[PDB]
Amino acid sequence: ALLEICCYSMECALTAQQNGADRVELCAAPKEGGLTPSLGVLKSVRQRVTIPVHPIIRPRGGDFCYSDGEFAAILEDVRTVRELGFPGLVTGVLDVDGNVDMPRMEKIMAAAGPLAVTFHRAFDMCANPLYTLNNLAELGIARVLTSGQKSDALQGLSKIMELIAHRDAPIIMAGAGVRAENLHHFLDAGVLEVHSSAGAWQASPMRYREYSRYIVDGAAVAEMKGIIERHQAKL
Amino acid sequence: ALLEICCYSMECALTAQQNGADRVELCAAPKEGGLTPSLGVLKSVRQRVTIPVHPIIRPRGGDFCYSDGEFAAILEDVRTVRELGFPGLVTGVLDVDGNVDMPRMEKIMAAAGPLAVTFHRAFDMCANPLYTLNNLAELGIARVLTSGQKSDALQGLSKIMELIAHRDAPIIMAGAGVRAENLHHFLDAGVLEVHSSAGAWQASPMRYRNYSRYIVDGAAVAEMKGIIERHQAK
Repeated sequence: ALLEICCYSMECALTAQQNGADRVELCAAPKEGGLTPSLGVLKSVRQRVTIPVHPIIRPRGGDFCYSDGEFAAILEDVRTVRELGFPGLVTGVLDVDGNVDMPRMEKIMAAAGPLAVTFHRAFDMCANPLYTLNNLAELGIARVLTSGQKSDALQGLSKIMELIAHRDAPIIMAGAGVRAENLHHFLDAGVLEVHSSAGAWQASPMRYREYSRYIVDGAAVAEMKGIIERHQAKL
Repeated sequence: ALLEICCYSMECALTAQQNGADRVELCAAPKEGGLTPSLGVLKSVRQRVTIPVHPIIRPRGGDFCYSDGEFAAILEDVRTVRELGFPGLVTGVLDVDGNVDMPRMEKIMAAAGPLAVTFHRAFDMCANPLYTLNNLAELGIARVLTSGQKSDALQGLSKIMELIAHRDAPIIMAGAGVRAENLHHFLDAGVLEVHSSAGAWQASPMRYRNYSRYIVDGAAVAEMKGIIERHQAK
């Protein structure tokens, strides 16, 4: 299985790379669940990270029913990420009823060109999982990040397995709560790609008193990669 | 006094403008306290908003003691905002002892060029307010956003009035808790500029499920502008 690490900085992305990560999902604002990184961060990652990096395109937290103004920015960000040379990107747009907004997604796919597009956890808030998978396949989505529509991927494992079994659908990447302690569950289930934040808290260096920084734990990345390699060796 | 409204989207910035805002501080991620907006949002604003807009340059929430990696991004963001034609920007970097990081701020000023740089609430985390004002003046900082080093600007208004008396310092802009109900207090105090995030969390329009978006209150912006005008009129 491929190991994707969610990173909130260039340094974290580099740490993930040096510890075995196969891919990185690049975001900003962990308290928002991941927002589009600024151009400064995007350019920095393009110059410092060599493994595949897929930036998230999300202007704000909350739902995925974007206004025309927000969507205009999303389209520009897609074009920009493509122009900068990223191999893929992560995004997702839904209508008020939880259906994938096809017109909006088609516009995103057009702007993305040849990039490998990941439809993110908006999938976990959508109605009709199988029908949605079919629509995502129609759009040409490369993979879908999902927790099986549950609080965490492990709880939604049965769902995830149903998604993988579903014919004519993009790659299913398990995400949300995935860590070394439960990774084997997904590997045995046949999950081809896993997403983890390998999160850890870093104390603030401030002496005069700002809070802890959310960062990637290199040891955790290496540990998960070892688990995948050993599992890949047995079967 | 000049009215600056903190907006978290292009549409909110336009709403602020249409209701009398003199300037907009453009941010993303309200839950993080305001982070750098993506290029798409930046370009959108330059295309639609005419009043002065100062984007915030802040890679993450929390403290202002950025890593070398984060700082590299910050400088590129400063160059980007300058190249896009914004008239100013908002940022701030501190050391571990609560002092302005002069060596790094100097690099920011260099990259900023002619843009009017606002030092944000990192100011309220500094050990010595007066010495910090001197440092900001030394850097060429245009203005500083402060709550008088208190939970809210009203609580720190006596301190703000003291700071305003200090010559050769950046413009003092009161911020944190500023609203129509208490604006008259800052105006009477003689504050030259006020910063308000006049808005609220609007519920998501989603009708399906297996407080979602922070929007500006255009009516509040209009009300505050009226208060400012009437205060100056008679």
